[PDB]
Amino acid sequence: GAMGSMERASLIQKAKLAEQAERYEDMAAFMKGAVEKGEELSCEERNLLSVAYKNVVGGQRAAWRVLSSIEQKSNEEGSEEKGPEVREYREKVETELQGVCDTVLGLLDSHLIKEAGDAESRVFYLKMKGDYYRYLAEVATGDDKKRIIDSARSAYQEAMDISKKEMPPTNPIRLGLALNFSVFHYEIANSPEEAISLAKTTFDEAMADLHTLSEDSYKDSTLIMQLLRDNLTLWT
Amino acid sequence: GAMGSMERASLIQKAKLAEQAERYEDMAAFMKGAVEKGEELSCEERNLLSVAYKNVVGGQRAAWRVLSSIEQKSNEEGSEEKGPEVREYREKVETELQGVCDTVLGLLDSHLIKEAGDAESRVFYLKMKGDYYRYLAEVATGDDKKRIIDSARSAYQEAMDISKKEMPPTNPIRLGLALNFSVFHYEIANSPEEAISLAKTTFDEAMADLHTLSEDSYKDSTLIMQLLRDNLTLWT
Amino acid sequence: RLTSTLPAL
Amino acid sequence: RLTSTLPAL
Ligand SMILES: [Mg+2]
Ligand SMILES: [Mg+2]
Ligand SMILES: [Mg+2]
Ligand SMILES: [Mg+2]
Ligand SMILES: [Mg+2]
Ligand SMILES: [Mg+2]
Repeated sequence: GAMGSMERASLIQKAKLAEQAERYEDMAAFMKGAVEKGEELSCEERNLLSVAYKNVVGGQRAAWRVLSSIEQKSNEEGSEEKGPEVREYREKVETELQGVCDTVLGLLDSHLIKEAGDAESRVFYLKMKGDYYRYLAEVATGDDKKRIIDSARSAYQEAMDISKKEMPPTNPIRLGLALNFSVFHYEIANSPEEAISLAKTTFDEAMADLHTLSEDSYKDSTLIMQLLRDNLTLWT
Repeated sequence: GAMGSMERASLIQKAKLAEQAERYEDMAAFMKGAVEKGEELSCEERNLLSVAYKNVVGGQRAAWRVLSSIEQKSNEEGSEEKGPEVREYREKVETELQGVCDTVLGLLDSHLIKEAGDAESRVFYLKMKGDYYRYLAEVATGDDKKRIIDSARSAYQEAMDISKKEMPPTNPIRLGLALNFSVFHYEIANSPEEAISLAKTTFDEAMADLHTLSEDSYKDSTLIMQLLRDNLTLWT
Repeated sequence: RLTSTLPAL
Repeated sequence: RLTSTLPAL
């Protein structure tokens, strides 16, 4: 890899600089390099990894949606034929997006997840695995779409099982996992009732645990509870 | 080039799609491919070229400024030594920025400018040449900084001479050229009085020519006059 | 796209 | 950076 000659600590330092400069492709390449050093990631380092790739794939998802909308418009009735270009360029962006998802899933599989023993790391990485299979599922149309969806579901489910056994209901990782799994149910699995039930139950159980928290943890947890409520307002 | 096998019209069509998707690196690569077909660019195509590279280099300039600020902070008194990383990464971004500027200048030199006979195209490309030497000058610190500054000045000056002979004072190209040349004077040439004089005279001469314009051209011209006034308010 | 997930851009 | 040039981002 191109980062093989740089010190792990320097890769982490430059990932943080790239974040400040809003250079998220650089940030992701630095954190990929850090992961490939082979040592486990600290909590702060895990969040750098997630932020970097989330911003990269988020730009690609936004672009793919714009191009997909145009492509569907061009396939309507009375729409003038304009050649293969829209499909070609949507396919180009889609392939780049799938490449980023495969890269993240490859890092989790080699070898972040198998080395993660603590609940906070293991749940974090399994949520990530579910997330990036979900982004693959958003663009999937072929014979393996069902298998991609089930890989997202399976990763989210293992993360949920661990989070419910090992973490309090206000834990931000647990909350963010349930938020995203709920959107998986609504958007990918065509199960809006499961999505609503998960979001409501997650919100209610966190509400009842807030009294145990410090002011700073209370702010951390209520921020994500508000996102659960935002989705519930969207959906009901 | 990687775009050598794609039709000119498809490159233009995909540049417009990339703009809608806010994929400006793609947009720039498509327009580079279109330029390298060797035919002159229409007015709309020239503006696609400018928008694409402006957005690419604008991201790099913003990033370079963030990193340069951090680097200067680390070179202050009492600032803890943190190693070569900040300088290295600022240099990485700076080199990528210079590469983009060199690419644009190479397109103008091979062979956009020498084929541009009409005032609207020739002034557009000479302004671009001045702009991208100006972005090189913003990061220049070595023995050729003076020569880089003079290349920006020379290109802007030839563009100004043609624009004053061949275009009305409200022409948006002429106005945008004077706007940018004025900022060159203020920021690069350390000549704020020249900057102010150019912006005021440009504004006043456009004001007196507005009566000749249609409602749509009036809106086009006054939009850029407002930018001249914004700078004057900054500077006085 | 109006649904909220984490991390956010 | 507060000065205005064209094109703008
Ligand atoms: Mg080492
Ligand atoms: Mg393409
Ligand atoms: Mg129901
Ligand atoms: Mg042809
Ligand atoms: Mg570097
Ligand atoms: Mg004076």
